[PDB]
Amino acid sequence: QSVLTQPPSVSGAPGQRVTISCTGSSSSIGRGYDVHWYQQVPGTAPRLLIYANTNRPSGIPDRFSGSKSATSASLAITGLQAEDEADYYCQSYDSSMLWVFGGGTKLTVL
Amino acid sequence: QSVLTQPPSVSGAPGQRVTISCTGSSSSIGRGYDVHWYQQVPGTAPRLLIYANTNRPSGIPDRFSGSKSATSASLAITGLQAEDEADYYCQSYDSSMLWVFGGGTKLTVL
Amino acid sequence: QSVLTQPPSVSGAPGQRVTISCTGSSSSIGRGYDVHWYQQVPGTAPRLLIYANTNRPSGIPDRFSGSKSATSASLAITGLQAEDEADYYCQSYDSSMLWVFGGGTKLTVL
Amino acid sequence: NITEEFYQSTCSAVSKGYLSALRTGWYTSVITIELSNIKENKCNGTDAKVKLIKQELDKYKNAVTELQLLVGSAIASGVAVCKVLHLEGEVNKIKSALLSTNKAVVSLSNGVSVLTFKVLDLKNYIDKQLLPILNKQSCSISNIETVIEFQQKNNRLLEITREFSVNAGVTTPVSTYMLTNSELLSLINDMPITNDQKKLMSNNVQIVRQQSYSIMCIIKEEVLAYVVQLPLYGVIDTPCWKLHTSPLCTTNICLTRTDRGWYCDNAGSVSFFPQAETCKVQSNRVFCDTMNSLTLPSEVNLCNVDIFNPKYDCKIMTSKTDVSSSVITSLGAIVSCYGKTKCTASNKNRGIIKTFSNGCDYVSNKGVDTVSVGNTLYYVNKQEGKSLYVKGEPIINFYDPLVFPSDEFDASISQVNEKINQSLAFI
Amino acid sequence: NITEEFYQSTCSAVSKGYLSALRTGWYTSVITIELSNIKENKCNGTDAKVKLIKQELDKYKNAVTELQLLVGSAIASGVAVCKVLHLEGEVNKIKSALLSTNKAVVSLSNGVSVLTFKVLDLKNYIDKQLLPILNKQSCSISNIETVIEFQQKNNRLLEITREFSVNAGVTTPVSTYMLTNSELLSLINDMPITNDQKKLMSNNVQIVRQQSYSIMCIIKEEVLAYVVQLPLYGVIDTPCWKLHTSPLCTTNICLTRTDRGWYCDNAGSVSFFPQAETCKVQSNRVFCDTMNSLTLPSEVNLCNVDIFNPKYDCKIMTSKTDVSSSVITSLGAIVSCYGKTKCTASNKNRGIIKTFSNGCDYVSNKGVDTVSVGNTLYYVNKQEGKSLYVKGEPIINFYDPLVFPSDEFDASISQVNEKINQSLAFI
Amino acid sequence: NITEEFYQSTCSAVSKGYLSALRTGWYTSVITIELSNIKENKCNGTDAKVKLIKQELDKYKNAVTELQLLVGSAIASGVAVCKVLHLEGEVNKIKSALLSTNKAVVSLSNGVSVLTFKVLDLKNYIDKQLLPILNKQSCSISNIETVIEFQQKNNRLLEITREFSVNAGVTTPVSTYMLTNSELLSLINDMPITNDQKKLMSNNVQIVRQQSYSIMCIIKEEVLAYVVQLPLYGVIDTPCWKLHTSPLCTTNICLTRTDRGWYCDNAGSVSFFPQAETCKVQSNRVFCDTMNSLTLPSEVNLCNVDIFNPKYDCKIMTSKTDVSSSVITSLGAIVSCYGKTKCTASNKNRGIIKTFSNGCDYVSNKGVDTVSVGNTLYYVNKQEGKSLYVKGEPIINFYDPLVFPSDEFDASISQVNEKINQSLAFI
Amino acid sequence: EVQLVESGGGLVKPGGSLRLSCAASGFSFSSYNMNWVRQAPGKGLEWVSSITGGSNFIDYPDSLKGRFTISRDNSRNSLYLQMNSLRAEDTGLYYCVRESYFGSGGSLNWFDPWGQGTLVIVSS
Amino acid sequence: EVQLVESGGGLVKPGGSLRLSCAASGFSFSSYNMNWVRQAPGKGLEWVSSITGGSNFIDYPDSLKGRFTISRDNSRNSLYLQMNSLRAEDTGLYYCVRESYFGSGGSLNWFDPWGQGTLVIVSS
Amino acid sequence: EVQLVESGGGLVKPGGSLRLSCAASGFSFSSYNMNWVRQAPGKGLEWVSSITGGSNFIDYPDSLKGRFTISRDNSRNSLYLQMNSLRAEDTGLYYCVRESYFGSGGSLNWFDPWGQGTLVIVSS
Repeated sequence: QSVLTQPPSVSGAPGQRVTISCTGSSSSIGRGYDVHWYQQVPGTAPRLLIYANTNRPSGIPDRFSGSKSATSASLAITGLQAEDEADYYCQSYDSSMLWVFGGGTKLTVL
Repeated sequence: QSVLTQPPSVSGAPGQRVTISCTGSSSSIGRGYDVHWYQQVPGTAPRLLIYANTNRPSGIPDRFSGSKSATSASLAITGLQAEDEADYYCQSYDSSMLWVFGGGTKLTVL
Repeated sequence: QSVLTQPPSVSGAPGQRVTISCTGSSSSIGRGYDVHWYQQVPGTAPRLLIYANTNRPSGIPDRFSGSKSATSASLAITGLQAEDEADYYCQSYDSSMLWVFGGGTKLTVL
Repeated sequence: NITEEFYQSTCSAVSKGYLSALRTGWYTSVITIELSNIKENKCNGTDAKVKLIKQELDKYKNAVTELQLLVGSAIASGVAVCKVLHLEGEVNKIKSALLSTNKAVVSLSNGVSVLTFKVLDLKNYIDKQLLPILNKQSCSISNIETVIEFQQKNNRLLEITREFSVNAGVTTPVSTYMLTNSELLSLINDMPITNDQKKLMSNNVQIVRQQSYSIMCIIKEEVLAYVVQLPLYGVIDTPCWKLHTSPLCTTNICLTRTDRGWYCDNAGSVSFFPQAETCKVQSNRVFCDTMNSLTLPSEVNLCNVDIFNPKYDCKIMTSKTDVSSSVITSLGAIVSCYGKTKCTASNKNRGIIKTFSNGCDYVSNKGVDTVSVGNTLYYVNKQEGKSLYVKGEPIINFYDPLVFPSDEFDASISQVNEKINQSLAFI
Repeated sequence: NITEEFYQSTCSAVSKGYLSALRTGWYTSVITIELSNIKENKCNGTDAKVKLIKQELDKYKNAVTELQLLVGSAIASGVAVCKVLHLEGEVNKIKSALLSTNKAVVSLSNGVSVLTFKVLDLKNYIDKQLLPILNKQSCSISNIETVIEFQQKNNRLLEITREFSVNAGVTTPVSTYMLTNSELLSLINDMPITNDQKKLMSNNVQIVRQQSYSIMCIIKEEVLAYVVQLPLYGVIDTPCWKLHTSPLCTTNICLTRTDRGWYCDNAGSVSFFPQAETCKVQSNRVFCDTMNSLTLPSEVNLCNVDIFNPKYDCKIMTSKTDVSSSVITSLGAIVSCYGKTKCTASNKNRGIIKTFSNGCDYVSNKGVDTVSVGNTLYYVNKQEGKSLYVKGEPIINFYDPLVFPSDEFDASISQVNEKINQSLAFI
Repeated sequence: NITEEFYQSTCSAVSKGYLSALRTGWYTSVITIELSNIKENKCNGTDAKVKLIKQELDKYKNAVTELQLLVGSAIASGVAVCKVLHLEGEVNKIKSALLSTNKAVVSLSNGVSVLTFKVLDLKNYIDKQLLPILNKQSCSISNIETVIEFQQKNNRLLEITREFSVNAGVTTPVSTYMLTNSELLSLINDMPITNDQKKLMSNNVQIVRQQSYSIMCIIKEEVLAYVVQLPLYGVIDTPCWKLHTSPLCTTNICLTRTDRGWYCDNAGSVSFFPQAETCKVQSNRVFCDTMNSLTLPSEVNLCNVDIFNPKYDCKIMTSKTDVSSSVITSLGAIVSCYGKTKCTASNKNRGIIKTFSNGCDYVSNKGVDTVSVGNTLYYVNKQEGKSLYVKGEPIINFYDPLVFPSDEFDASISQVNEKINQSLAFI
Repeated sequence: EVQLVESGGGLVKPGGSLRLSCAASGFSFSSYNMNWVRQAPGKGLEWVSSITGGSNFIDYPDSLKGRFTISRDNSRNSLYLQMNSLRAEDTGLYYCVRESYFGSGGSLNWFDPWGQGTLVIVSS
Repeated sequence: EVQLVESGGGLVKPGGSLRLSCAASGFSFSSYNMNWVRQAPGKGLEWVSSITGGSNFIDYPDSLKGRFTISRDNSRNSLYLQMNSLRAEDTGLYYCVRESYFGSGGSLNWFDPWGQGTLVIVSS
Repeated sequence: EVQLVESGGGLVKPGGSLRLSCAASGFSFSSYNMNWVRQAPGKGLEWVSSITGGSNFIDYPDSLKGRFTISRDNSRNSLYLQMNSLRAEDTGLYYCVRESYFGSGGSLNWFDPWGQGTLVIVSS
């Protein structure tokens, strides 16, 4: 049981865009904290993917995007490839639980 | 019927000083707005003679003078000549009538 | 009868330190005005010895010292010599008597 | 509307479309408060209501005792009119003038006519509703409402006394205690000025207070009179433009235009205000004062469109200060980014949208909302307007950083050119 | 703890051990007051209580009428959110949101989410405890307590109106009238920020007020809403050090380091605040704002330990101004004594304890309490800390007073050296 | 009387005849307010009077809770005495000192003796006139006068708390809330100083407040004590003169004397105040502070009568800034008019009486009342005094505009001469 | 070289509409105010209309309020006066006069450059 | 070249005590915040401890409050976490992660340089 | 080189009037205060009169108030004391002493340059 919710798994074909949702309550994503989207390839330490809910760190391909609206945020991957299969975690804050982190979205390539 | 009162006509001889009065009410010369003295030779557009109630524009002979006191203003011409015969108008403001202008003083040389 | 009290006379031997006291009331040394110590050799005008209750003017030997505490001031002479026999006056202010001056301490060498 | 242009040739922005309101004159009005003279309360008792009345009257006495203890010059007119008031036989004229109504126009010994308003009527309440109502035989007041009303009528004098004691005789801005809004508006609508200036200044009483001064004048003869120094706007509705400059450097030598501030048209010349605190902008007006201004010929406008003009050489600052910085002008932002510092412009929802390179650049407020330089975060103005970006070449690229006089503070363009020519002739 | 060092090589002191709190962001909250619309009192009478009520309600009407008459930019965010509020269909959302409780989080048209607090409930008192209680048939109120309570509930609006009229729409600091301490603390504890920043900003409400702005926003539709612009501290707990400099002269030419002020660590760079009024120190923190700051590479620290370093040249001012002066740094004092002036350091009880010679010298606050230069008396800070005095030779003695360029204002060490080399090559 | 002279040789005016009052020392007094500790009201009821009492006592509790949340240095002495007060066993000494009367002189641990006043007696009213009078059995107060009196005695603490929260612990000037006039005068008449300084500082409480500081010190153990930092005028009745300078240019090169400000005699030297805001003039005194002053040898007076003296070279600024400007000195005005700008001096009734030519000129206040430069309007001071006009030949004409170093900011006369000589020797 | 040349006057029947134009040259037109003033044949002067530089401070006297509309086009330095519903008055010379400040504050300043005037006649 | 290398993990019986160390190099440690975050095997992430640069703003979640004590020593750029009274949870990877600001104000900034992780196992 | 030379003393019958002058040289007189102090033969000192630089802060003790009038003329650097209605006291040496500040604030400063003194004798 996590403060934020996330789909257990999403799927797609190469060259297809996939959207991953991050939904939270009022003492959550609401009030406009942020989302941070983290990537984890198994056997490797987690890596920052999207910060400040829309921007992108240097060294990350431009095909990724992130956005937020009202109480829900989205991470969109355009042109799916075999290297993008991983665990994706959405992050925000909580006035009564502090750093929350997501439940983990397992994205795989068909 | 004008807000300000002016003598209908004044007369004099060459080399004689003539005084023209400009009298008004409280919402008039009073409260210290200003008085401006304008000259009009017939067949010619009106010309500024005295501004800020005492000073003199460039190109006007120094024989003219102007002053104000309490609720009455005066314009004095020293050394009258044939060229000064004209219509003289005294001007001020009014809180309920705006720019007033005078009734016109006809000055002629005997 | 002076505002401040001073010993009528103090005595000592050459090479011996002597302490002279200056005691006063609340509207006196108290409230921290200051004390000033003046020297007078008979037949000569008075000379400043200690000012600002601890410091020393130029041209005065370093063997002299002054201090104050609570409501009492002290002047200490170290290494007494024949030239220091004189009248010593302690000075301060008074809210109801202004400049007070002392009663005069007669210091002599045995 | 407000229109902004950005010249990249000198890295300078101009914001035009503003209108003018210049504080050109001072008008002095005499605000009088009719106090009352009372020695002491004859009656005495253990009643609590009379104790409250005694405390309030004692505070009133202390307040009236307090007032007996009290480039260019901004308070010269007020000081002059106070000197006139101190002359014998003048206070009585004012006191006998506004006796039937609390509005009069009076002529003093110096011949200057001033407006007098009786803003408070404390004497009538003290001498006609407190002493006769208070029955000295019983020394008791039936209704506490009288005391509550006294506390509601004596506050104004206490606040005036407090402000004058804090500010040591001269105060600014004129607060609501010292001049109520209805009174200020009536005085504005009766001041000796044109109806044009009375319509711009009635709607902007929020700034007339900030640009007015008030001075204690007299307490003699049971009349507390103080002079309120209102501004007289002699220049209205002339075009004005703001000029902003940013450092411009090679990718080093830096040349910054050194005439930032406001410009206004004034009788065929240009009134130049270098100080930013001097001018205030309500919607599209500049409420500046000429006391902190310079007069320039009407060719400084040519500086904005041609840095190398021959009619009015501009002013520059030459230095090797290679530091990144930004200027948040109206309708946009100028960013000069140098060295290794990272400079970006970020939208509210689209995040970083630009990756500013080395040099001087400009971003309008259409879309761009925040500007990050290093880590400093600036917010751009969101005023609606039209922006124009004229391309060109930086002036510093024309010079050569070998004989560059990187020591001056502000000489001119022509002086820098002649120094360069002298240095070239030396070799 | 706070530790001070004094380099005699350049006559400069560094005070380290401070912590940081940088104002990096702005947050906009909408404080709303629910007013009431009333036309006039239907009843009329000679009762004094109804007269007090009429006067108070007339003052309320005048107050509500008054509010209808109303580098970088410090109020850009508040102006943007006010422009958002002016958009149609937005005030109703705020009014209907905080209808059940006086705390809401609302999303506006621009998409920015803001906090809304209803700090006052004047409408309920006016329309549900004054009109129905006041019996218009008799036009009398039985208890004066109702009037006294009205005077105790209407003061807030009067003070807000007075402050807004005095300051012309924008005010700082946010006074207790415009935002009570309990309300400010609740807004702090509900603002969208980390718990780390909510524990440094709850204990320092004394400085949040000074660094906050408040601007009048809207009066339309019986809701007086104004925007309070609180700061968001994005940089917390990074080391900071203050750098003080004093003139250094031979026994002439004077060389003064010209980078006085605060330095703080910030994301691998150094944020430099030259203005002393920019930063405030409560106990060991610096509550600065980045709007008045520069960004420098993290080699300016090497200027303090090696004036002739090759990685980041320092900044100096060279002039022949031979005037004695002192700088009262924390934990001690720097005294530069030149000419015939007498400079001393005096204890409270032991009087003069030093006889400062010509040149630059430094005295810790351990023992030394007052410093006299000429006749000017300075008091040194009594903050407890450790002082260190590193000996050396003055840099100015290394130069020669024959080709010295005693005209610059602030170029660099490297520029001065290259000018000296050019002058030497000329001969 | 005040006498003004105008030297046309350097285009500079000197205004002499003033007297001195220099802020040389700081004195620290401890103002104590005796608060009371109350937990809550035991009784509860629907009575409105008890509701008013509860609201007032809750505001008192909030106020007492608020106070628990709280070059040279101007507040060093107050910080030192507050550090002394924080020492254990010191607050009790003060509290037991002024128990029988509200005036004491106490000696603290550091040995410094300070004056203590008990300015408020809120504890006695709260614990001896509210709790016993309030009958908890009925929870009702018979007379509303008690509540009205409480509102008239609890205002002072609320205002002190508000000022301390707004100003963040340190405030200036001290207002009437924080120190009433009667108490300020009593503290002045009991401060440890000479009767000479107590007669100059009693009549000028309007300026003692402006130059005083107040610092929050302690709230612990039901005693709200704060330190008021009054000034001690160590220099009184010494002659002072003000020096005004205006640009002086050929008809170009401009040389302006760059030592504007106040000069005062001080123990055989000259204390120089460049800042105009530093000094204040009541009638003919200068209430300056030495913290913002320089010490100069007593030969700077020779600069005013001989610009080319060999004992103390003056300071000048050389630049090609050819802009007309005026300086409104006391008893007259200086105008520097160049280019095509029109400069005039106008009487109140006789209008324009002068036609100022190119160069520097001076007009006394006898007759001349307004000065117009370009369009900027300045009002001259109307202080009565004697003016003298010494004729001469402008210094700038002696130089030659061919080797003129029009780049310096402020070096000296001698430095400019030696640079000219070096330039001549180069050719 | 301040030139104020105005035209557009001609015979109009009573109750008709008319427009008068005024062109200004030789000075910065955008900063000086403008006025229209009448002079009936053989009668005294009488102020008619005012306007400021920014075109947003209109002013008329009480007698002629709501009938005369004044509008200045700043682009080509032009002034226009539109008269509707003429009466037996309003006949005579019309002057387009520049209200010129810089005579200190002094409220009413000093209108200097009177034009030669346009003759407007109303009759049947 | 931001290197976060951490160690100290090993098998510990339930109810035991443990210490984990983390060394940071290649950046100014004294200005960046530190955090310790868990990842149970096959489960989601879960924040565990926070600390700021000045070592005087400690932070823990509600579940682990009072048990885990964090402490950063700035002298040799070290971070330590002391674990007392272990339970069936807390097993998995521990990451010593630098909380890095400069992403504007933006509250939660962007923890970039995650360490490789230390495997801490509790069992009998 | 601070020289304070005082003169004007001589024998005067009881109830007579007298004037004493003091000339100061070698220092800026206009900024330093002046005092007159007594010393009866064989008795202690006793302050008598004070004056400041601007001649507008006069000061006397309670006993001698209203009798001794002090006036400093700044033009030729002179000090004068006028004695009226002499009594059996006031006989002895009179010193014209410069009150000199610059010993910090310190209220009472340090009167340094005592003159040689003038002998005034009252008797029949």
